Amino acid sequence: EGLNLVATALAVGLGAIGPGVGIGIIVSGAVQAIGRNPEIENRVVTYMFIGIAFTEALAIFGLVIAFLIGFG
Amino acid sequence: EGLNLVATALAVGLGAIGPGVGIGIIVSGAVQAIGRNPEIENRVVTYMFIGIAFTEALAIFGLVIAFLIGFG
Amino acid sequence: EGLNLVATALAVGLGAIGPGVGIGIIVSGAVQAIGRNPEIENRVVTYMFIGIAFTEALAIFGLVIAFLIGFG
Amino acid sequence: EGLNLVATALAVGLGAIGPGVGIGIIVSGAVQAIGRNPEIENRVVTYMFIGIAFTEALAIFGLVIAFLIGFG
Amino acid sequence: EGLNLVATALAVGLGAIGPGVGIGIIVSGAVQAIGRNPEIENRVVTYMFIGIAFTEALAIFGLVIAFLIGF
Amino acid sequence: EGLNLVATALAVGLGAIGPGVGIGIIVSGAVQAIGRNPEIENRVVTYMFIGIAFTEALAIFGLVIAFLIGFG
Amino acid sequence: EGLNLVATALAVGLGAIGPGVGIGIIVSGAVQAIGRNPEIENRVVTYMFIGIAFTEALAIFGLVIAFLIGFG
Amino acid sequence: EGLNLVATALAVGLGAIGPGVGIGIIVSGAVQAIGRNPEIENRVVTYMFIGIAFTEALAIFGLVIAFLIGFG
Amino acid sequence: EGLNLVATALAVGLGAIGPGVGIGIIVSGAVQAIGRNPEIENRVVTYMFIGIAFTEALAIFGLVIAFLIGFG
Amino acid sequence: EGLNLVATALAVGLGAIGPGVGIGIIVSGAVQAIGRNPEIENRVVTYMFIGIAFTEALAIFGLVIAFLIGF
Amino acid sequence: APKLEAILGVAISAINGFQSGKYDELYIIYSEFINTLVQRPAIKQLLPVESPDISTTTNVDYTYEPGEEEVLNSILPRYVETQIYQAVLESIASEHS
Amino acid sequence: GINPTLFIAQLINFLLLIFILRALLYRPVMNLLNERTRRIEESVRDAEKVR
Amino acid sequence: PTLFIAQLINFLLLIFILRALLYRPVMNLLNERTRRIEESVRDAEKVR
Amino acid sequence: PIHLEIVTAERVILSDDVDMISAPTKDGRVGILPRHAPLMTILEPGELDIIKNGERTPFAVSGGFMEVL
Amino acid sequence: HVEVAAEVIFDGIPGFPITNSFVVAIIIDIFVIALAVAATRNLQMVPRGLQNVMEFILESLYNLFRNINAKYVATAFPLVATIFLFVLFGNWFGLLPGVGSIGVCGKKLVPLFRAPAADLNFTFAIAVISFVFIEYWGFRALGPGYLKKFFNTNGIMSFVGIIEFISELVKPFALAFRLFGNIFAGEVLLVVMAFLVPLLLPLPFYGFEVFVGFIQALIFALLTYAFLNIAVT
Amino acid sequence: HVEVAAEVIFDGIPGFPITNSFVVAIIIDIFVIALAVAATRNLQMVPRGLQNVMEFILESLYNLFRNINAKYVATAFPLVATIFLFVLFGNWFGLLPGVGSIGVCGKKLVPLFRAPAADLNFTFAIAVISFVFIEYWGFRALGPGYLKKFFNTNGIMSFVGIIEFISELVKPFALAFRLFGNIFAGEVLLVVMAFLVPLLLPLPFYGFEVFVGFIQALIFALLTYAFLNIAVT
Repeated sequence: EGLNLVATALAVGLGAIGPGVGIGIIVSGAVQAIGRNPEIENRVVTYMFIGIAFTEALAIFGLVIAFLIGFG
Repeated sequence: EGLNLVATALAVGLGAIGPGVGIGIIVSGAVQAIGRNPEIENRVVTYMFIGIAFTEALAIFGLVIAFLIGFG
Repeated sequence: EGLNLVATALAVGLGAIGPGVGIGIIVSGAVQAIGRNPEIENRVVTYMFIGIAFTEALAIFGLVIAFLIGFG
Repeated sequence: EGLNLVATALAVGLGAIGPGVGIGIIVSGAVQAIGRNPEIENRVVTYMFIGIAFTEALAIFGLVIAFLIGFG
Repeated sequence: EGLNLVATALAVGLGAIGPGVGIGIIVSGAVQAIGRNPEIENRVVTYMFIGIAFTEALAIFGLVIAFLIGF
Repeated sequence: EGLNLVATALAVGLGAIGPGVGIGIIVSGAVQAIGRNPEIENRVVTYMFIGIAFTEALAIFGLVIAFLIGFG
Repeated sequence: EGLNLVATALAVGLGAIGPGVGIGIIVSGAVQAIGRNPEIENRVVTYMFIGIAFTEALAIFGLVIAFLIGFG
Repeated sequence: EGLNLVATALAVGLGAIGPGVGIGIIVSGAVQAIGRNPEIENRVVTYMFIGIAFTEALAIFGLVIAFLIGFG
Repeated sequence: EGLNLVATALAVGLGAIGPGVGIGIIVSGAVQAIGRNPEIENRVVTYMFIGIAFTEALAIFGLVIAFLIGFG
Repeated sequence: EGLNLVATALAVGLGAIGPGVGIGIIVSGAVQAIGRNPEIENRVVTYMFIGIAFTEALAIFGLVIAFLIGF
Repeated sequence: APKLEAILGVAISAINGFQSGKYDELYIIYSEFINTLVQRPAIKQLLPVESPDISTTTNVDYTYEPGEEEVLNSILPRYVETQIYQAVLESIASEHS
Repeated sequence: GINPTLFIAQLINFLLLIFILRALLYRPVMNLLNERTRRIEESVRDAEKVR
Repeated sequence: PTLFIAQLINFLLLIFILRALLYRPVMNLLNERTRRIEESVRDAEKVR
Repeated sequence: PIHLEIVTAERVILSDDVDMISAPTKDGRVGILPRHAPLMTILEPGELDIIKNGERTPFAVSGGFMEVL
Repeated sequence: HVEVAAEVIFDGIPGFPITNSFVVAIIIDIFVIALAVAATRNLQMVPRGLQNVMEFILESLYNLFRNINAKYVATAFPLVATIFLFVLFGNWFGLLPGVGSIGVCGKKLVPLFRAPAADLNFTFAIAVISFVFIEYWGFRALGPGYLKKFFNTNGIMSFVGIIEFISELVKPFALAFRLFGNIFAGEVLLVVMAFLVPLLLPLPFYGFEVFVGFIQALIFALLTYAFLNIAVT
Repeated sequence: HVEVAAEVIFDGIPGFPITNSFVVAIIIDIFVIALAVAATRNLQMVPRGLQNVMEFILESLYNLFRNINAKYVATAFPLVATIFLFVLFGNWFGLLPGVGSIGVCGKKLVPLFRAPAADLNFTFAIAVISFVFIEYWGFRALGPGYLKKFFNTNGIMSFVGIIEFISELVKPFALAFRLFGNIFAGEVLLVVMAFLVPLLLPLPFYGFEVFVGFIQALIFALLTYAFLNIAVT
C-alpha cells in the first residue's frame, strides 16, 4: 500500500497547479507594462521578482512535503 | 493506513493552488498600474502587500493546519 | 482511521483555493482603478476591504468547519 | 468510518471555490466602474451587492448542507 | 456507510463551482458597461438578470438533485 | 451500495461547472457589446441566445443522465 | 457494482464542462467583435459557428462514449 | 471490477476540457482580431487553424487512450 | 483490479487539460498582436510556435507517462 | 498494489495542469507587448524566458516525482 | 474669413507628404501682425515635434481610449491643420492692416 | 408532492387569482395611468392653444 | 418551543434595522412621487 | 455640473455646465459625469447628446476629439 | 431537530387532501385582495399612502416590461404582475415567525406559514401556466410557428434549434426548480443556522432571505415575460 | 499489434551493444554529411536546385538566429545547425514506411528505421552536448560570471539564485525529455492510429506530426539559442 507515494504526487501536483499560473500572470502583466513604458522597467522588476518569490514559496512548501513524505 | 500523510499532502497542495493565482493576479495588476504611471506607485505598493498578506493568510492557514495535520 | 483527518485538510484547502483567487482579482482591479484615477482611492478601498475580508468570510467558514472536523 | 466528515468537508470546500472567484470578479468590475464614473457609484455599487448576494447564495446553500450532514 | 452524504456534498459543490463564476462574470461585465455607458441600463439590467437566472439554472438543478438524493 | 447517488451527483454537478461560466461569459460579452454599440443590440442578441442554447444542451445532457441514473 | 453509472456521469460531466466554457468564450468574443463593427457580420459568424462545431464535437464524443458505457 | 469503464470515461472526459477551452479562446481571439483588422483575416485565419488542430491533437490523444481502454 | 488503466487515463487527461488552454491562449494572443501590427508578424509568430511546442511538451510528457503506464 | 502507478500519473498530470496555463499567459502577453512595441523585444524576451523557465521548474518537479515514485 | 476646410486641400497633401517621405519638413511663410501698422513676415515649422517645457504640460495623464498611438496619429494632422488655419487668419488680418 | 390533484387545484387557484386582480386592480390602475398621461398631453395641447 | 421565541426576536430585530435603514428612503420616494403627481395636476388645472 | 466646451476650429459652440454627455467615442459610446476620470477620446460621425436638466439636445458631430478632465 | 421537509399535507383532508400549501395560498390571496380593495376603493386623482404604493409598484413593473417589449406589455401584464405580487408576498410571509414552530395543537406537523413556493406543486403550476401562456402567444404572433426549433435551416443552422426546442421544454422546469430551490434552501438556511446560536445570529441571513424572496419574485416574472418576448420574435 | 517499447538493443555487437540509435541515427548523420557535399561541391554565384534549397534553408536559419541574438549568431551556428538538421532528418525518417515493420529478417526489430531522437539515449546525448556548448560559451563570454547562478544576494530578493539555478540545471534534462517524448509520442500515435482502421485513417495526423517534428527541431535550436541568451545576459 504505497499511499505515501500518492501523498507525494498529490502534494507536488497541487503545489504546481497554483504558482504555475501565478508566475505566468505576473510575468505576462509585467512584460506588457515593460512593452508600454520601459523607463520604469527596473522598478517593476523588483516587484515582479518579489511576487514570483512569494508565489513559489507556496510551491516550495509542497516541495518540502515532497521530501518530508519521502524521507522520514 | 497512512491516510493522514495524504491529508497533509492534500492540505499543503490545495492551500498552494489558490493563493498562487491570487498573488499572481495581485502582482500583475500592481505592476500594470505602476507601469501606467509611477507617481502613485508607492501607495499601491503598500496595497499590493496587504492584499498579498490577506491571500497569504489563506495559504498559511493551510500551512498552519498542515503542521496540525502532520505533527498532531 | 484518518478519514476525519483528510476531511479537515481537504476542507481547509478546498475552501482556500477559491477566495484566494477572488482576493487576487479584487486587489488587481482596485489597484488598476486607483492607478487610473487616484483621487477616488478612499472610496474604492472602502469596497476593496469589504470585498477582501468578505471573501475571507467564506474561507474562514470552511476553516471553522475544518476545526469542527478536527475536534468536534 | 468517517465518510460523513469527508462529505461535509467536500461540501463546504466545493461550495466556497466558486463564489469566491465570483465575488472577486464582481468587486473588480465594480471598482473599475467606480474609477471610470464615480458619480454613478450609488447605482452600480447597488448592482454590485445584489450580485454578491447571489454568490453567497451558491455558497450558503452548500454551507447549509455542510452543516446538515455535519449534525445529521 | 455514508456514501449518500458524499453524493449530496458533491452535487451541491460541483453545482456551485460554475454558476458562481458565471454570475460573478456577468455582474462585473454589466457593471463595467454601465460605468462606461450610464444610460444603457434599460437593456443591460434586463440581460444581466436573464443571464443570472440562466447561470443559476445549473446551481438549482444541482440543489434539486441534492434534495432528491438526501430524501 | 450508494454509487447510484454518487453517479447522479456527478452527472448534475459536472456538467454545471462549464455551462455556468459559459452563460456568464456569453451574456457579459453581449452586455458589454450593447454598452459599446447599442444600435445593433437586438442583432447580436440573436447569436447570444443561440449560444446560450448550445451550452444549455451541455447542461441538460448531464441532467438527462442525472435523471436516467435516477430512473435506471 | 455501480461503476458503470459513475462512468457515464463522469464522462458526460467532464465532456460538458470544457466545451461549455469554450463556446461561452466563442459567443462573447463574437458578439463583442460584431459590436465594434457589423460590416464583418458575414465573415465572423461563419467562423463563429466553426468554433461551436469543434468544441461541441469533443462534447459529443464524450456523450457518445457515455452511451457506449450504458450498452457496451 | 468495472474500473475500466471509469478509466475510459475519465480518458474521454479529462483531456476534452483544456482543448475545448483553448479552442474557445482561439476562435474568440481570431474573431476579435479579424473584426478590428479585416485586411489580414484570411492570413490570421490560417494561424487560427494551426492553433485548433494542435489543441485537437491533445484531445485526440485522450481519444485514442479511450480505445486503448476498450481493446486493452 | 484495473488501477493501471485509471492511472493512464488520469495522466493523459490531466496533462491535456492545462497545456490545452495554454496553447489556446498562446495562439489567441499571437493573433491579437498580429492584428495590431502585421509588420512584426515575422518575429513574434516564431516565438508563438516555440511556446506552442514548449507548453505542449508538458502535455506530451503526460502522454509519455500514459504509455509508460500502458505497458510498464 | 498499483497505487504507485496512480501516484506517478497524478504527479505528472497535476504538475502539467498549472504550468500549461501559466506559460500560455506568459507567451501571449509577451507577444502582444512586442506587437505593440518592437524595440523593447530583446528586453521582454530576456524577462520572458527568465519567467517562463521558473514555471516549468514546478512542472519538472512533478516529472522528477513522476520518476521517483516510478522507481 | 475662410474655414479650416479650405487649408485642408493643401495641408492634407503637405502632410500626406511628410508621411510619404516625399518631404522631410514643412515650414509656412505667413504675414504676422505685430502692430495695427506693422506686419512683419515670418516662418514657422509645421513638423509636430512639440514637447514644450514639462512645466507647460504639467504631465496631465489620460486614459486614451483608442490608444496612445491612434490618438497621436489622428491628432497630429489636425494640429498642423489648426496651425495652418491660424497662420492663414493672421495673414488675412495683416493683409487688411 | 407532485400529486396531480394538488397541482391542478393550485393551477385553478392561480387562474382565479389572476382573473380577480385583472378585473379588480390592474384594469383600474392602467386606466388611471392612461387617463393621467392623456391629460398631461392635453395640457400641452392646451398651452399650445393658449398661445 | 425556543425556536418560536428565537424567530420572534430575530424577526423584530430585522424589522428594526430594516425600518431604521429604509423608512426615510421609501417614504421620501413616495413623498416626491405624490408631490410630482399633485404639481402636475396643479399645472394641468392652471393651464385649463 | 461639469464645465463643458464644444469648441471648433471656427468658433465656440457651447461653454455652459451640463449634467450628462452621451459622447460617441470611436470604440463605443461613452457617458460622462461631473467627476469622470481623466480621458482623451476620438469621436466618429454620430449624434452627441447633451443632457441638461432632463433636456436632450442632439448635437450631430461628423468627427472630432474630446478631453475629459 | 432541524426537521427539514420537502412536502407536507397538514391534514385538512375532507375526502380531498388540502395541504397547508393551499392554506397559505388562500391567506396570501386574502391579504392581496384586501390590499387591492383598500387601494381601489379610496380612488383619488392624486394618490397617497397605500394607493401611492400600489400605483408605484405597478408603474415600475409596467415600465420594466415596456423596456423588455412594448407591444405585449398590456396583454401579458396581468399574468406577470400577479406572479410577482403573489410569489413575493408568499416569500415574505415565509419570514414571519412560526414557519415551523407553529403546529402545537405526535410529531409537530406544521401549518405551512411559509412561502407556498417552498413546495413543488405551486412552482410547477406557475411554471406550466407561464409555459402555456408563452406557447399560446407564440402561436398567436408567429402564426404557424416552429420556423426555428424545427430544423429548416433559414439563415441559422438547423443543428441549433433541436437544442432550442429542448431548451424551450426545460425552461418551465428551470423556472419552477429555481423558485422552489431558492425558497426551500433559504428556509433550510434559516432553520439549520438557527440550530447554531439561535440568538442574534440569524439576522444577516434573514435579511438576505427577504431580499432573495423579492429578487426571486422579480426575476421569475422578468424571465416569464422575456421568454414571451423571445417567443414573439 | 500496436506494440512499442522504449528499450532497443538490435544485434551485432562488436565489443559494445549497438542500439537502435546506431543504425538510423548514423544513417541520418551520413545523409547530413552528404547534404553538406552533394550541394556544396559545385558552388555557383547564382544558386540553383539543391544548392539553392540549401542556401535558402541556411539563410532562414541564420536570420532566425540573428533575430534571437546577433552577437553570437556565427559563434553557435555550427552546433545549432547540426542539431536542427539531424533532428529534422530523424523526424522525417521516422515517418517513413517500415519504421515498426522492420527487423523481421523472433520479434521485429524497430532499429535501423526509427527516428534518431526516438531513443532516450541519443536525444539525451544531443541535449547534453547542447547544454555543454551553451555553458562553455557562457563561461567564455562572461569569464567567471554566473552571478545569478551563484545565488548572491541582490536587490530583487534574498531567495533568488536557487530557482534560477534549478531551472538552468533542468534545461538540458527538459530539452532531452521534450525531444524524446515528442518523437516517441509521434511514433506511438502513428501505431495507435494504425491499430484501429489501419487504412487511410492516420493520413493527416502523421503528416502534421512531420511538421511538428520540424517545429520540434527548430524549437530545440531556438531553445539552445535562448540558453545562450540566458548565458549572454
